[PDB]
Amino acid sequence: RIPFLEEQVRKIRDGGKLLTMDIHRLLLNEDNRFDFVNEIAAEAKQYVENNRDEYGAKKAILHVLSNRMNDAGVYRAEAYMESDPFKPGPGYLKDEL
Amino acid sequence: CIKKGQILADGAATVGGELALGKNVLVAYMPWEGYNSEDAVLISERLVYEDIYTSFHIRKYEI
Amino acid sequence: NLVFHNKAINGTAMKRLISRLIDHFGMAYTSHILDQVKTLGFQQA
Repeated sequence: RIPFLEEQVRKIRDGGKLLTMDIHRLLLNEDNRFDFVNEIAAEAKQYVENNRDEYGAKKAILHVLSNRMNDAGVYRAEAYMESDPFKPGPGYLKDEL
Repeated sequence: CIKKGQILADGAATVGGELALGKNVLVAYMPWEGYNSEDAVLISERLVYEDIYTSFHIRKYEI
Repeated sequence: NLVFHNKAINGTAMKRLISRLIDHFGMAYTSHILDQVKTLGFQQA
């Protein structure tokens, strides 16, 4: 185990790079990319048609993708959504320079 | 006393009878954390709070 | 598993390496490697 990799790992998860890695795994199972884009789009539509009000800050496309990964054994949060543990209070915004 | 042709008042962008379109500032030429990549400049806040580069702009709207 | 280089890196050499890394590890890994090398380059400069 390399000794000091902690920050980089926190950041990869926090940044949203996890999603990028996932898209790649999933495309390693497919001959046509174009078809996979069409399959994911259809699933998202079914999800929004069935429960409309859940979505809006939770995005359907993200939900379809997280669900695929969790089925195959990698724990991912639902819709790749993470809270800010340290926000000062309501109505406060982080400056992500 | 004034002789004909001598200056009485100065206009904008002119000081003491010469054209003055800019200011003189302390500068260094070096790389800084990527803020200067390609052609970009990093500047101090002094310029903002001492008003070195402030300009007035007037527009007209008519009916 | 990488080579240890004891001679200088110029632009031709970086293109060859990015190419070689894309083939061995794939585009996802290479993107992270690239962001990290950028930071090191800006800092040293």
